Amino acid sequence: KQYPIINFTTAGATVQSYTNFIRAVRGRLTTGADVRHEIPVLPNRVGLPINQRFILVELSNHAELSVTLALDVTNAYVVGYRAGNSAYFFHPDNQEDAEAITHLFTDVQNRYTFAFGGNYDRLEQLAGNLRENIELGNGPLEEAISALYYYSTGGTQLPTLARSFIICIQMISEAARFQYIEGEMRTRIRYNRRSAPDPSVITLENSWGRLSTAIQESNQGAFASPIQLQRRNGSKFSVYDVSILIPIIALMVYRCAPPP
Ligand SMILES: Cc1cc(C)c(-c2ccc(C(=O)O)s2)c(C)c1
Repeated sequence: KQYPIINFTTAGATVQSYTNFIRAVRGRLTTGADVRHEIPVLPNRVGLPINQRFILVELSNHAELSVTLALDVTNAYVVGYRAGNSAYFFHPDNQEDAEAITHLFTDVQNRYTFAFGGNYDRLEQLAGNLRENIELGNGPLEEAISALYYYSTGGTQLPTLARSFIICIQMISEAARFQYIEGEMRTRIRYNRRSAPDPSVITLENSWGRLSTAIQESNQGAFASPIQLQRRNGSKFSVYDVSILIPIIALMVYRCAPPP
């Protein structure tokens, strides 16, 4: 089965090539049909044809190594990847997702399913480091592509693999979900400055599902409960309404149908 493929290379990467990549990814994740308070909602998992379930991100680096990440269109999240003759999948949450991933990389010679899921809690434990201690940028991405590629012949240990997934997920999935995080990566690429995400980034990533719920359930734009987020300096602030999120969040996971 063929899914839509978006290419990115770290080789001669610019602010514009990274931006064109992330815009292409958002374009393929959304039908455009569902928009709540100006923010697009990803397709509902329920009833979604398998032929429309995934998109593929092909990543190449200066070493001319390529890996293809599979993203689930329902949550923009990485479900697995291919490196040459091997494909690797996170442990699916449920039997429906276990069945869904049998449709990815169907021609690959070797298929592997990890015992662990792709959630940050587990990936941080395998990496031996939190996201706040893992640098992001074109350099970390170049390194993550090599690490993912060389897992296929065991040239990569599990902690380095896990760190590589944390880099890829943030620079692709989280950048697609948030204009703010795309902006943080664009600043790194423009000025050639690798750095770990600050608390403003980590708390947005943490809150994505909760912000998606809060916006979609909202009393015509206003939240039932205040979501707590962090400033760059790590101080906590409360978000009561959708207006402050429209500049920040690009995509939401489907929670419920639009209100009456
Ligand atoms: C929803 C939302 C709204 C705003 C204003 C932000 C910040 C943008 C710059 C910040 C800083 O300089 O500390 S904080 C975030 C991270 C999320």
